[PDB]
Amino acid sequence: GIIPKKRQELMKWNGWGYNDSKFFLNKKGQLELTGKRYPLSGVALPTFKDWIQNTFGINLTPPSIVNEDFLHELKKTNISYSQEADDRVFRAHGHCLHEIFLLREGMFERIPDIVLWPTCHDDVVKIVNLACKYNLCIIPIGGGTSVSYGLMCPADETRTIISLDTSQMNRILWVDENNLTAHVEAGITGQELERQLKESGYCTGHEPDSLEFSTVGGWISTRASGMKKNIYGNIEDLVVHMKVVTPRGVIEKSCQGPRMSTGPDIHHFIMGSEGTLGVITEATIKIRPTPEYQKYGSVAFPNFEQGVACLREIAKQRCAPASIRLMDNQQFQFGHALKPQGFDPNQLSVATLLFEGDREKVLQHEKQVYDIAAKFGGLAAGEDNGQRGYLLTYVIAYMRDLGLEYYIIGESFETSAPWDRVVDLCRNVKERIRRECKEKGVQFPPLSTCRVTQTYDAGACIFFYFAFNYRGISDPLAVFEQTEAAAREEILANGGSLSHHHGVGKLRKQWLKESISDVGFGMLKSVKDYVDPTNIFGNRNLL
Amino acid sequence: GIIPKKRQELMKWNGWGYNDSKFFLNKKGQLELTGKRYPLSGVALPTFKDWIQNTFGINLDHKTDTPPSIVNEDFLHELKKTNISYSQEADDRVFRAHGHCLHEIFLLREGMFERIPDIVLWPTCHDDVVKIVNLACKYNLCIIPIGGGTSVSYGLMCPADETRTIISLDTSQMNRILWVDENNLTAHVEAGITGQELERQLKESGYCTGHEPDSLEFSTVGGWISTRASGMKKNIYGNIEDLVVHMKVVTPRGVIEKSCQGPRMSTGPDIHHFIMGSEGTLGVITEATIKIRPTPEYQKYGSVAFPNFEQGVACLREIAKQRCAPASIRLMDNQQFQFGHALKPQVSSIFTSGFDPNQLSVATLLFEGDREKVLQHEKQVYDIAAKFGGLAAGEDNGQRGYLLTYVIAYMRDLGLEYYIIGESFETSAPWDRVVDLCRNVKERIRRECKEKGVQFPPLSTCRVTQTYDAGACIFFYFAFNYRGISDPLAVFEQTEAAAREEILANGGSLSHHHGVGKLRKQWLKESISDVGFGMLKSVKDYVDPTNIFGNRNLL
Ligand SMILES: Cc1cc2nc3c(=O)[nH]c(=O)nc-3n(C[C@H](O)[C@H](O)[C@H](O)COP(=O)(O)OP(=O)(O)OC[C@H]3O[C@@H](n4cnc5c(N)ncnc54)[C@H](O)[C@@H]3O)c2cc1C
Ligand SMILES: Cc1cc2nc3c(=O)[nH]c(=O)nc-3n(C[C@H](O)[C@H](O)[C@H](O)COP(=O)(O)OP(=O)(O)OC[C@H]3O[C@@H](n4cnc5c(N)ncnc54)[C@H](O)[C@@H]3O)c2cc1C
Ligand SMILES: [Cl-]
Ligand SMILES: [Cl-]
Repeated sequence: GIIPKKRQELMKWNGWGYNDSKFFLNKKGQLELTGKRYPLSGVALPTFKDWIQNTFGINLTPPSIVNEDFLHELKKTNISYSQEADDRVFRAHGHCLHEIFLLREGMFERIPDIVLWPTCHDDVVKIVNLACKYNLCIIPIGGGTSVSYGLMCPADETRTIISLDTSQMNRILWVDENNLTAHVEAGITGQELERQLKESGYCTGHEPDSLEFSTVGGWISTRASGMKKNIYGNIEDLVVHMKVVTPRGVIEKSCQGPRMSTGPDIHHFIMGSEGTLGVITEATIKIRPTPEYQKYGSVAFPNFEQGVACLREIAKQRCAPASIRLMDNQQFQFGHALKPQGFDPNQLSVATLLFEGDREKVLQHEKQVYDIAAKFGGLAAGEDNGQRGYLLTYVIAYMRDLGLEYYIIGESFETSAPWDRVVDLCRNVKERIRRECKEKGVQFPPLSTCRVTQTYDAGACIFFYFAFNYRGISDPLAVFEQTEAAAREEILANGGSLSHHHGVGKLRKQWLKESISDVGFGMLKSVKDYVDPTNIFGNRNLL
Repeated sequence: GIIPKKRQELMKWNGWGYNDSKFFLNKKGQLELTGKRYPLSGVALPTFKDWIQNTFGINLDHKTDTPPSIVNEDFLHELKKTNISYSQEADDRVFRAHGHCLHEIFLLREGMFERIPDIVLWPTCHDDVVKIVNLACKYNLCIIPIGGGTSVSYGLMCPADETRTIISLDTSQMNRILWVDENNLTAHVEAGITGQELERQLKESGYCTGHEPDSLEFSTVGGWISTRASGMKKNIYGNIEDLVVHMKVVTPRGVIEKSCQGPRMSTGPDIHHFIMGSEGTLGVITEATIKIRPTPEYQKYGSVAFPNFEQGVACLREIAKQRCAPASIRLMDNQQFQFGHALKPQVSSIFTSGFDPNQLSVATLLFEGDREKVLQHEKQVYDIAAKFGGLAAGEDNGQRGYLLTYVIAYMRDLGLEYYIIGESFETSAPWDRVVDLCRNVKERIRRECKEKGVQFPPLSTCRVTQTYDAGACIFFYFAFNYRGISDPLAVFEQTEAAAREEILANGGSLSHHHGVGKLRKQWLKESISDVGFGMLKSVKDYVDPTNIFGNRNLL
């Protein structure tokens, strides 16, 4: 649960997650996740092979450049550090498909020169002051799970780049049971956070799909969103307090009030700042008693549009359960192919549901939901089919490394949009992808899929998967990366946002000024130029 | 509900609200509000005089030019070409030279302002605002935007040593609903529309915002966004920062707006939060998209009495812990309970003055939404309450407390005719500090007054007015009879500063909703750290580099 210093002992240098977990074919020729870590671990998936085959038409380093008298002064603090190639390479990237290619195939252009491992707030203060004194460049890293190029080192950064690794700065500092808050160190992962809260009878309920590795500091930095936000809030509702070390000095409010009116909220200057302003070291987060009961469910709809209209109605009545998701037909069948052991089934769409709270309330709420669904032609599809798409939630990123071994490339991307744009966006965006792949010479129709993943009063988060069999293609990355950018253009033309939770990093920089206005961009820059005049925090995300 | 241009035709020039609405003594010597505007209007309040006498020690017998307009003639020339409506009349300028602080109100009654705006403009749309801002760059002018003029933090006071021509940029003619989107449940509005007129207009469509601050008859969308306003039913509808989905802001550097109308994004720090709470320092909010909701099918009032205030707080804490706070829940201390009881129709005899009626606190409750849910919910709340000693005090006591809300501000003016000065002030605090903060702040107040030579013990009262997961908003009221005190405004001002210091030392914030204005400037840096303060200043220096927006709030 604590990320160890040498990450490659536990985690894959060249892909997602733990060394001991990959898809392989078992002794019966069926796909299976190796290892003992998950629910799905060791569970044969008899129809997954057949699904992959039908869907995709397949069968089956630079030296360290670091100052000698900086290094000297660092030796004084006994802060742990490393200049080893694997250590720097492990931290030179996140989890974009571009990045995960290179790794396996070539080498990166720039990697950190030196990794540092602070264990507390004061360590981070010292590091930041050394960086000021000796003109060095810092890139913070927590889980390393960025999907937005947020950790890529600018290839023209000629300063020494410090990788400031927050993974040893990872304690629950205090739990305040009267105020239901917990003060934690920013390097704690979501797993280690919940596991510890759970022993006192509390949780945070913040469940991004990367919680095994993503950290509190990361969440704040990227404006992270979790599967159960309908109950617990997204990151900007969970955080009541934070402490940030910048070159200019330390940021922190003096009181733990729940809500204030003392000028523009400075917390909001830091959430989303994507590593560009300083290091978030500590944060206070709301907690909640561990829910009494959990119930899964699912609903089948005659088509995707009926499903969307139902999710709209559920949001309009303000009775979304802990989680509700609507998959289109493709993503359904994906799902249904992964089972252990009326309607037209080619347009048929499926919502999955998660209820949690008092057992009394769950089954009451559940009934209100299926009654609403029934007005749209919804029909209960059973708890097991619901319980699946959610026990399957944390495997999906192991699947990418399995596609790559068979010449399949895919990646996800997401947006949020007002309710009245959701249907046209899904359609036009899934169709632009298909159009671009054919025009770029992809030989097989891509996987082009969407789901509705979060509901809000004023609209929805939409999630896309895109993948294709690249064989016979000259330059597969370029095609892919051109098709993704075209999908983004389709997204923005259909009134969707630049991003709902992934952030901007360096992947989506080119669209920011248009998204937030020129003066908006100027405002961000003006904070940057004040907090960090000498651009110590030089990952160049956002701006 | 639209503010017409010459406000003093309708509103008091020297205090709260409407001309037609003030307290007076009726033909049988009972206090009574004039006019026909409120539910209490024209209703004799037979025990209100007694309560005032018991509480303040007065009889209720003993009662109690402008700077020239300096404006560049060329500016004026270009201003006429735009056909934007304007005034240099002294009463338009003085009306817009203040908000509703005691201190301001007092000068109004007793003297003249040091500095008042030099010209009042009334833009009717966004492009008018762009024009004005451009004219202020060109002619080196200062702009102070005003909506309702209901600020209570000095937010509208013109700094005395501002030497540039000051435009009072009044937004009240900028008041249309531009579209109501029933698909997305949003409404796009001009920022000068009042709470009253917004809700009246949405209601005709079957919708509401449910944003209900006590100043809603006058306060504006732009105002709310500027001050980070909180309304009475936030538990259901959210505070301003939850309600606003979109905004357009004209600043000297250009116009801020996002390019989409999505519910939630991750595109860097959220610039909407750079403008929320900006108190007129950065530019003009011209238009906003706000969430709306179907008009609630059903409302119910209720009330609960508790053995004491502590028990009341523990119950609110539990209700918040179970996440079942209704539309509105407010807990009043014994003094406020007694106050409310004195606002009732039965006429007492002049020869008369298991719960103790002098420690007992009362929670007022509002539930709204679907009949079925309301009712279920109401049960759940009383079931909880009953474990803290709570007894139902009846639907009429709840209804009264909430009907009373919009008249309390007319009592301040009544107080002032009889030598009583009073002012409210608020904070937010974690749960575990609430009971102590209330006990200590009230006791600081009573000690400062006595030390300052106040004769009769002051009214010092609180209520817990909002619940959150992490804490509560606490609202205080403070008043005393100043009669026979030398410099009464000084004694008052210093006692309020002392109370603020007690608040901060008991783990409370600088403000929950009133904001910082010019009144709390000295505490801000400590509140947000120096670097925090520094970031604010850098956005100010970038968006308004010549300080056109010169009201000098916050920084
Ligand atoms: C398989 C997978 C599933 C995912 N699921 C979700 C999801 O459900 N919801 C969601 O929101 N995201 C999701 N993400 C994206 C990602 O996990 C989040 O953006 C997460 O917040 C990043 O946290 P991290 O600790 O891994 O940060 P990192 O990847 O280490 O860094 C993220 C950015 O923040 C900066 N940073 C990191 N720590 C600090 C610090 N303490 N101080 C200052 N800056 C810092 C870095 O410089 C970088 O720019 C997913 C990603 C993957 C690969
Ligand atoms: C009796 C009474 C009850 C109150 N109750 C509450 C309450 O329940 N909740 C609460 O939060 N507040 C309350 N207040 C405080 C006040 O009404 C709120 O702060 C409200 O938001 C102010 O709105 P307004 O339109 O009157 O703004 P104004 O007083 O006109 O201006 C407020 C500030 O915003 C700036 N400003 C105004 N319009 C714009 C604009 N369009 N663009 C940029 N800047 C602008 C002004 O320069 C000023 O600094 C109350 C006040 C009184 C007197
Ligand atoms: Cl994700
Ligand atoms: Cl108020």
